Amino acid sequence: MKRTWQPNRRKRAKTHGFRARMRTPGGRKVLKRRRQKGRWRLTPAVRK
Amino acid sequence: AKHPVPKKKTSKARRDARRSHHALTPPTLVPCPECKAMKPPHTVCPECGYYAGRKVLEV
Amino acid sequence: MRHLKSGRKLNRHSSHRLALYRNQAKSLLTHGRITTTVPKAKELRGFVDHLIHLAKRGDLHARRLVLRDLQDVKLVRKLFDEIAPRYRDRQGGYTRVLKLAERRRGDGAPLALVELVE
Amino acid sequence: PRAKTGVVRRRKHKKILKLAKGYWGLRSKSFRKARETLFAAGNYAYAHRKRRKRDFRRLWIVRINAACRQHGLNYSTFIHGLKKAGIEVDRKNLADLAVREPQVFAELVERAKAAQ
Amino acid sequence: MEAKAIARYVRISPRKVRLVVDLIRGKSLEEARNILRYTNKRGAYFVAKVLESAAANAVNNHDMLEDRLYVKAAYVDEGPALKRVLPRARGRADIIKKRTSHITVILGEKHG
RNA sequence: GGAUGACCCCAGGCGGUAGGGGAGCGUUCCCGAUGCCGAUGAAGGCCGACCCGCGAGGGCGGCUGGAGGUAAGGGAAGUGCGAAUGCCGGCAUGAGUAACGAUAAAGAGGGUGAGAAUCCCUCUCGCCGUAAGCCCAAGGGUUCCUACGCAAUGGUCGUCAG
RNA sequence: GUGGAGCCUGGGAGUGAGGGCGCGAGCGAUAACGUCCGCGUCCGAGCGCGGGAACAACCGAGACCGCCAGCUAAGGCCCCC
RNA sequence: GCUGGGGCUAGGAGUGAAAAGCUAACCGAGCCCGGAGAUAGCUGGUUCUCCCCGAAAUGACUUUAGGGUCAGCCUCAGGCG
RNA sequence: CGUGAGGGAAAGGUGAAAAGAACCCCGGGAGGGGAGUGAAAUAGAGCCUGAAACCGUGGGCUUACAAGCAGUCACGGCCCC
RNA sequence: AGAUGGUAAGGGCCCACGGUGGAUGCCUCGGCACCCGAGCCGAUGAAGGACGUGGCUACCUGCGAUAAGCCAGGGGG
Ligand SMILES: [Mg+2]
Ligand SMILES: [Mg+2]
Ligand SMILES: [Mg+2]
Ligand SMILES: [Mg+2]
Ligand SMILES: [Mg+2]
Ligand SMILES: [Mg+2]
Ligand SMILES: [Mg+2]
Ligand SMILES: [Mg+2]
Ligand SMILES: [Mg+2]
Ligand SMILES: [Mg+2]
Ligand SMILES: [Mg+2]
Ligand SMILES: [Mg+2]
Ligand SMILES: [Mg+2]
Ligand SMILES: [Mg+2]
Ligand SMILES: [Mg+2]
Ligand SMILES: [Mg+2]
Ligand SMILES: [Mg+2]
Ligand SMILES: [Mg+2]
Ligand SMILES: [Mg+2]
Ligand SMILES: [Mg+2]
Ligand SMILES: [Mg+2]
Ligand SMILES: [Mg+2]
Ligand SMILES: [Mg+2]
Ligand SMILES: [Mg+2]
Ligand SMILES: [Mg+2]
Ligand SMILES: [Mg+2]
Ligand SMILES: [Mg+2]
Ligand SMILES: [Mg+2]
Ligand SMILES: [Mg+2]
Ligand SMILES: [Mg+2]
Ligand SMILES: [Mg+2]
Ligand SMILES: [Mg+2]
Ligand SMILES: [Mg+2]
Ligand SMILES: [Mg+2]
Ligand SMILES: [Mg+2]
Ligand SMILES: [Mg+2]
Ligand SMILES: [Mg+2]
Ligand SMILES: [Mg+2]
Ligand SMILES: [Mg+2]
Ligand SMILES: [Mg+2]
Ligand SMILES: [Mg+2]
Ligand SMILES: [Mg+2]
Ligand SMILES: [Mg+2]
Ligand SMILES: [Mg+2]
Ligand SMILES: [Mg+2]
Ligand SMILES: [Mg+2]
Ligand SMILES: [Mg+2]
Ligand SMILES: [Mg+2]
Ligand SMILES: [Mg+2]
Ligand SMILES: [Mg+2]
Ligand SMILES: [Mg+2]
Ligand SMILES: [Mg+2]
Ligand SMILES: [Mg+2]
Ligand SMILES: [Mg+2]
Ligand SMILES: [Mg+2]
Ligand SMILES: [Mg+2]
Ligand SMILES: [Mg+2]
Ligand SMILES: [Mg+2]
Ligand SMILES: [Mg+2]
Ligand SMILES: [Mg+2]
Ligand SMILES: [Mg+2]
Ligand SMILES: [Mg+2]
Ligand SMILES: [Mg+2]
Ligand SMILES: [Mg+2]
Ligand SMILES: [Mg+2]
Ligand SMILES: [Mg+2]
Ligand SMILES: [Mg+2]
Ligand SMILES: [Mg+2]
Ligand SMILES: [Mg+2]
Ligand SMILES: [Mg+2]
Ligand SMILES: [Mg+2]
Ligand SMILES: [Mg+2]
Ligand SMILES: [Mg+2]
Ligand SMILES: [Mg+2]
Ligand SMILES: [Mg+2]
Ligand SMILES: [Mg+2]
Ligand SMILES: [Mg+2]
Ligand SMILES: [Mg+2]
Ligand SMILES: [Mg+2]
Ligand SMILES: [Mg+2]
Ligand SMILES: [Mg+2]
Ligand SMILES: [Mg+2]
Ligand SMILES: [Mg+2]
Ligand SMILES: [Mg+2]
Ligand SMILES: [Mg+2]
Ligand SMILES: [Mg+2]
Ligand SMILES: [Mg+2]
Ligand SMILES: [Mg+2]
Ligand SMILES: [Mg+2]
Ligand SMILES: [Mg+2]
Ligand SMILES: [Mg+2]
Ligand SMILES: [Mg+2]
Ligand SMILES: [Mg+2]
Ligand SMILES: [Mg+2]
Ligand SMILES: [Mg+2]
Ligand SMILES: [Mg+2]
Ligand SMILES: [Mg+2]
Ligand SMILES: [Mg+2]
Ligand SMILES: [Mg+2]
Ligand SMILES: [Mg+2]
Ligand SMILES: [Mg+2]
Ligand SMILES: [Mg+2]
Ligand SMILES: [Mg+2]
Ligand SMILES: [Mg+2]
Ligand SMILES: [Mg+2]
Ligand SMILES: [Mg+2]
Ligand SMILES: [Mg+2]
Ligand SMILES: [Mg+2]
Ligand SMILES: [Mg+2]
Ligand SMILES: [Mg+2]
Ligand SMILES: [Mg+2]
Ligand SMILES: [Mg+2]
Ligand SMILES: [Mg+2]
Ligand SMILES: [Mg+2]
Ligand SMILES: [Mg+2]
Ligand SMILES: [Mg+2]
Ligand SMILES: [Mg+2]
Ligand SMILES: [Mg+2]
Ligand SMILES: [Mg+2]
Ligand SMILES: [Mg+2]
Ligand SMILES: [Mg+2]
Ligand SMILES: [Mg+2]
Ligand SMILES: [Mg+2]
Ligand SMILES: [Mg+2]
Ligand SMILES: [Mg+2]
Ligand SMILES: [Mg+2]
Ligand SMILES: [Mg+2]
Ligand SMILES: [Mg+2]
Ligand SMILES: [Mg+2]
Ligand SMILES: [Mg+2]
Ligand SMILES: [Mg+2]
Ligand SMILES: [Mg+2]
Ligand SMILES: [Mg+2]
Ligand SMILES: [Mg+2]
Ligand SMILES: [Mg+2]
Ligand SMILES: [Mg+2]
Ligand SMILES: [Mg+2]
Ligand SMILES: [Mg+2]
Ligand SMILES: [Mg+2]
Ligand SMILES: [Mg+2]
Ligand SMILES: [Mg+2]
Ligand SMILES: [Mg+2]
Ligand SMILES: [Mg+2]
Ligand SMILES: [Mg+2]
Ligand SMILES: [Mg+2]
Ligand SMILES: [Mg+2]
Ligand SMILES: [Mg+2]
Ligand SMILES: [Mg+2]
Ligand SMILES: [Mg+2]
Ligand SMILES: [Mg+2]
Ligand SMILES: [Mg+2]
Ligand SMILES: [Mg+2]
Ligand SMILES: [Mg+2]
Ligand SMILES: [Mg+2]
Ligand SMILES: [Mg+2]
Ligand SMILES: [Mg+2]
Ligand SMILES: [Mg+2]
Ligand SMILES: [Mg+2]
Ligand SMILES: [Mg+2]
Ligand SMILES: [Mg+2]
Ligand SMILES: [Mg+2]
Ligand SMILES: [Mg+2]
Ligand SMILES: [Mg+2]
Ligand SMILES: [Mg+2]
Ligand SMILES: [Mg+2]
Ligand SMILES: [Mg+2]
Ligand SMILES: [Mg+2]
Ligand SMILES: [Mg+2]
Ligand SMILES: [Mg+2]
Ligand SMILES: [Mg+2]
Ligand SMILES: [Mg+2]
Ligand SMILES: [Mg+2]
Ligand SMILES: [Mg+2]
Ligand SMILES: [Mg+2]
Ligand SMILES: [Mg+2]
Ligand SMILES: [Mg+2]
Ligand SMILES: [Mg+2]
Ligand SMILES: [Mg+2]
Ligand SMILES: [Mg+2]
Ligand SMILES: [Mg+2]
Ligand SMILES: [Mg+2]
Ligand SMILES: [Mg+2]
Ligand SMILES: [Mg+2]
Ligand SMILES: [Mg+2]
Ligand SMILES: [Mg+2]
Ligand SMILES: [Mg+2]
Ligand SMILES: [Mg+2]
Ligand SMILES: [Mg+2]
Ligand SMILES: [Mg+2]
Ligand SMILES: [Mg+2]
Ligand SMILES: [Mg+2]
Ligand SMILES: [Mg+2]
Ligand SMILES: [Mg+2]
Ligand SMILES: [Mg+2]
Ligand SMILES: [Mg+2]
Ligand SMILES: [Mg+2]
Ligand SMILES: [Mg+2]
Ligand SMILES: [Mg+2]
Ligand SMILES: [Zn+2]
Repeated sequence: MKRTWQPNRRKRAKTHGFRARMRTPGGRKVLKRRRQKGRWRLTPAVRK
Repeated sequence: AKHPVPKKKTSKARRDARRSHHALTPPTLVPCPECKAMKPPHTVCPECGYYAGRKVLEV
Repeated sequence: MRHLKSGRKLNRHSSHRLALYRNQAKSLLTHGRITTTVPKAKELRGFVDHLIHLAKRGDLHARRLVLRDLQDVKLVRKLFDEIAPRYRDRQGGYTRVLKLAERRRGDGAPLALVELVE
Repeated sequence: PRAKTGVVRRRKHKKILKLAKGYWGLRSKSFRKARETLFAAGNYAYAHRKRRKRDFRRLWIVRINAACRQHGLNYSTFIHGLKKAGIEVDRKNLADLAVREPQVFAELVERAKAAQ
Repeated sequence: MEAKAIARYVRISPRKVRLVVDLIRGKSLEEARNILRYTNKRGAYFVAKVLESAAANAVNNHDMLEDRLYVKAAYVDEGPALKRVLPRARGRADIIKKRTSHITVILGEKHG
């Protein structure tokens, strides 16, 4: 049957993207937290 | 059914006892009257190609 | 049980089994000698002997009968004109089966050759 | 500082497993099972050290009895005579006499009949 | 004098090959060759190679005579197992052990 | 008894769960140590039917190992495991057992190759055909084409392959 | 009456589900391997030893270690024994 | 009526032709991280050796009754004798 | 691994020195046997030490009329010192 | 009529030697604690990144189309 993951490049970028995170105080804290942890990717990689 | 399951681990003795019937029987072979090579009986000899006196097959 | 029952099943349904025999017949009559599994081989003898025996008749009826299984006019021409004649004085037994010594690698199947007799 | 297990536990298990040589299956190969088997073994040895003394005395008595009835009395009567005679040779030696030195045993029997 | 060959890390399960090995232990090189040739087992292929390599070692390196060689000793040891995943129902994942053999053949000389 | 813990003599006590008390063994570390043991072999490992200790243990001997170890007397603790449906790892049992993923289906001949039911070619047979054919868009991201390969991936095989 | 008696002052507890049996009662049905008290006992903790065929609490008896020595206890002495 | 694409509404909140249904395969109150080693009068588990002693499962009170405080019973030190 | 916030591993050691095994032999290869290096190669790269569970080969004793928590006590047979 | 042996398909105990596996000892390129030193960066575009950059270059490091580097001072030999 239809499962839960239904890939969409637009949806992905608009939801979890860098610009989306910078718009919101909570999203900026995500970027802060991940940078401090030393994540190689602050934001879900996606192709456009 | 209700999923039967082994109640106790089989001992090394009991596992090996089961396998007391597992030994291979060696292949039964006979000499080919033409080339004296060893081959299973009632088969065309795979070495010279002879069976029942005559050449039957190209080896 | 299986009491006094004749005929292998060879793990095929009715129409597949028929095809199997018909195809093996075409191949045997074509090359004079083929290699199969022992069971297929032992079962092919009767099927082909009958076809040969009908070619020995020669008439139109026999030709159209054999044509039901062999289906190929040229192959049947070969049957009547070149194969059948050399068995004019032979009373059945137009085929022989001899077993090979080596089994198939991939499944251990014992093999045998089936050939038309001299 | 830190005192990790290190060498100690292996050595302790090794001690037990050695004591368990000859045992069946895991009872000689698995520490846990060996230790359990050894508990039983230790109690048996203690208890059977105690019963060995019973076991032999019982055997001696059976043997003395056989030797007595050859001379027309039973063990009970024989021992009572010996008591009245004041012959304090124990049942270990009495049984030995009965087999090895029948003439001496025959003599002792007479003494026992007489003391009656 | 003895000659040995080992085939290490053979991708076959020990319990299987040993069946084949057991057939040739103690036998003459010639009989061992004939047996393996008509033994309907995958293992026959591997055991035969070790046999033949050991025979070569005997003749070429150890000054032993081919016409006198017999299988003095043979055995199979377990090598490291290749662990692989077998997917089952209801999201459960099992582990298949694709096992491995170390095959050893030791040849001696049958005098007299 | 002798002089006090030397050892001897006589006598009595000495089942034991919760629990109280006492005396010891071993582990890591510090002073002892600018020392001492050590390649004529450290620690660790594997044996021992030997010695000492009630015991925990401590010696000694042989093999392994190949660079550390550490006394008498004291000091300090991440100090002793058999169980926690404990944790991590390794390996067993079930077992050569169930299974190898739609019952659309196969057979032969000829190539290749160390090796072929499984790769290539040919003939015969079967299945789909509002599809199991073709063309887009999502998504996937070199999977495309050719050469050279078969350890692993492929539920078998493999010379073939996403 | 010198005993792992007793008293006094302190340190540390554990226990605060008991159970069977005997005797004396209540409850129950002059029932329960029942329930609730009293006196004692044993098991608990003596599932260590002998007897009771086997069997925590019935009979015998309180196991520091060793002995191929002796006497007994309950219970036994036709064979198993 | 079904359906693609683009959007909006969420945790005591959303959405619901109402089943406490659904809100990323467990929703009578989502998930992640944090408070956090919450708390657990409950269950489990608790590691070397030898030596001496050695209980209790009762009473009173207890939102107490399978938990406690005091007493009783065990042990150690000093004192009395 | 998770849409995401977020969760989050495993995995060190040849030898003094690569001197990391020319060349030959069996093999398609892998692997091995000689040769060679080294104080040492069961230090050979799947490399220091190399315990245990687990699997196997060889040898000693033993087992197909026997009743079991697998031991213990006694005696006898065989094998070894 | 009597009695007593060798059998091992296989199993068990012990011994030897292996395989597997990676405990233990030794080791330390790492970590932990305390103490002391030191303490802001950014529109002159930071922190942190993307894509690039080598004769042959997967990754890491370095660097930025002047790209494992350009200029000058100092050190060093
Ligand atoms: Mg459906
Ligand atoms: Mg649908
Ligand atoms: Mg996903
Ligand atoms: Mg998923
Ligand atoms: Mg959709
Ligand atoms: Mg899109
Ligand atoms: Mg969208
Ligand atoms: Mg965005
Ligand atoms: Mg701000
Ligand atoms: Mg955000
Ligand atoms: Mg990541
Ligand atoms: Mg990065
Ligand atoms: Mg993000
Ligand atoms: Mg059903
Ligand atoms: Mg089982
Ligand atoms: Mg078992
Ligand atoms: Mg077991
Ligand atoms: Mg079983
Ligand atoms: Mg075995
Ligand atoms: Mg012939
Ligand atoms: Mg039927
Ligand atoms: Mg018939
Ligand atoms: Mg039939
Ligand atoms: Mg038919
Ligand atoms: Mg078939
Ligand atoms: Mg079938
Ligand atoms: Mg049909
Ligand atoms: Mg028809
Ligand atoms: Mg031809
Ligand atoms: Mg037809
Ligand atoms: Mg055949
Ligand atoms: Mg064959
Ligand atoms: Mg195959
Ligand atoms: Mg055959
Ligand atoms: Mg520990
Ligand atoms: Mg043992
Ligand atoms: Mg034994
Ligand atoms: Mg004991
Ligand atoms: Mg005793
Ligand atoms: Mg005695
Ligand atoms: Mg006695
Ligand atoms: Mg008397
Ligand atoms: Mg007397
Ligand atoms: Mg005599
Ligand atoms: Mg096999
Ligand atoms: Mg075996
Ligand atoms: Mg065979
Ligand atoms: Mg040769
Ligand atoms: Mg499945
Ligand atoms: Mg699924
Ligand atoms: Mg398993
Ligand atoms: Mg497995
Ligand atoms: Mg394996
Ligand atoms: Mg005394
Ligand atoms: Mg005392
Ligand atoms: Mg006493
Ligand atoms: Mg005591
Ligand atoms: Mg210790
Ligand atoms: Mg000091
Ligand atoms: Mg020093
Ligand atoms: Mg010196
Ligand atoms: Mg040495
Ligand atoms: Mg140390
Ligand atoms: Mg030490
Ligand atoms: Mg000792
Ligand atoms: Mg010792
Ligand atoms: Mg020593
Ligand atoms: Mg040593
Ligand atoms: Mg040495
Ligand atoms: Mg040094
Ligand atoms: Mg402490
Ligand atoms: Mg600790
Ligand atoms: Mg414990
Ligand atoms: Mg379970
Ligand atoms: Mg269970
Ligand atoms: Mg747990
Ligand atoms: Mg554990
Ligand atoms: Mg596990
Ligand atoms: Mg089977
Ligand atoms: Mg079964
Ligand atoms: Mg079955
Ligand atoms: Mg099946
Ligand atoms: Mg399938
Ligand atoms: Mg399946
Ligand atoms: Mg199928
Ligand atoms: Mg089918
Ligand atoms: Mg072909
Ligand atoms: Mg060619
Ligand atoms: Mg060819
Ligand atoms: Mg193939
Ligand atoms: Mg092939
Ligand atoms: Mg073909
Ligand atoms: Mg197929
Ligand atoms: Mg149709
Ligand atoms: Mg149509
Ligand atoms: Mg249709
Ligand atoms: Mg696209
Ligand atoms: Mg993908
Ligand atoms: Mg081209
Ligand atoms: Mg492959
Ligand atoms: Mg392959
Ligand atoms: Mg292959
Ligand atoms: Mg390759
Ligand atoms: Mg495969
Ligand atoms: Mg598959
Ligand atoms: Mg190709
Ligand atoms: Mg392709
Ligand atoms: Mg008094
Ligand atoms: Mg007292
Ligand atoms: Mg008292
Ligand atoms: Mg007091
Ligand atoms: Mg007190
Ligand atoms: Mg205290
Ligand atoms: Mg309490
Ligand atoms: Mg209470
Ligand atoms: Mg109470
Ligand atoms: Mg009560
Ligand atoms: Mg009461
Ligand atoms: Mg009481
Ligand atoms: Mg009772
Ligand atoms: Mg009375
Ligand atoms: Mg009454
Ligand atoms: Mg009553
Ligand atoms: Mg009553
Ligand atoms: Mg009472
Ligand atoms: Mg209790
Ligand atoms: Mg009792
Ligand atoms: Mg008492
Ligand atoms: Mg009982
Ligand atoms: Mg009793
Ligand atoms: Mg009794
Ligand atoms: Mg008496
Ligand atoms: Mg009496
Ligand atoms: Mg009487
Ligand atoms: Mg009697
Ligand atoms: Mg719409
Ligand atoms: Mg829509
Ligand atoms: Mg959308
Ligand atoms: Mg909520
Ligand atoms: Mg919340
Ligand atoms: Mg609401
Ligand atoms: Mg989720
Ligand atoms: Mg859901
Ligand atoms: Mg709630
Ligand atoms: Mg959910
Ligand atoms: Mg947070
Ligand atoms: Mg708090
Ligand atoms: Mg609370
Ligand atoms: Mg006492
Ligand atoms: Mg009370
Ligand atoms: Mg009461
Ligand atoms: Mg109140
Ligand atoms: Mg209550
Ligand atoms: Mg409570
Ligand atoms: Mg109190
Ligand atoms: Mg006092
Ligand atoms: Mg006093
Ligand atoms: Mg995912
Ligand atoms: Mg992802
Ligand atoms: Mg290593
Ligand atoms: Mg080195
Ligand atoms: Mg080095
Ligand atoms: Mg070659
Ligand atoms: Mg060659
Ligand atoms: Mg090839
Ligand atoms: Mg090579
Ligand atoms: Mg080599
Ligand atoms: Mg040399
Ligand atoms: Mg040298
Ligand atoms: Mg030396
Ligand atoms: Mg070598
Ligand atoms: Mg070595
Ligand atoms: Mg070594
Ligand atoms: Mg070494
Ligand atoms: Mg070293
Ligand atoms: Mg090693
Ligand atoms: Mg190893
Ligand atoms: Mg080992
Ligand atoms: Mg053996
Ligand atoms: Mg009988
Ligand atoms: Mg017998
Ligand atoms: Mg028996
Ligand atoms: Mg029993
Ligand atoms: Mg016995
Ligand atoms: Mg006796
Ligand atoms: Mg006999
Ligand atoms: Mg045997
Ligand atoms: Mg056998
Ligand atoms: Mg080993
Ligand atoms: Mg290893
Ligand atoms: Mg150290
Ligand atoms: Mg440091
Ligand atoms: Mg400052
Ligand atoms: Mg930057
Ligand atoms: Mg770079
Ligand atoms: Mg410059
Ligand atoms: Mg410069
Ligand atoms: Mg300069
Ligand atoms: Zn021939």
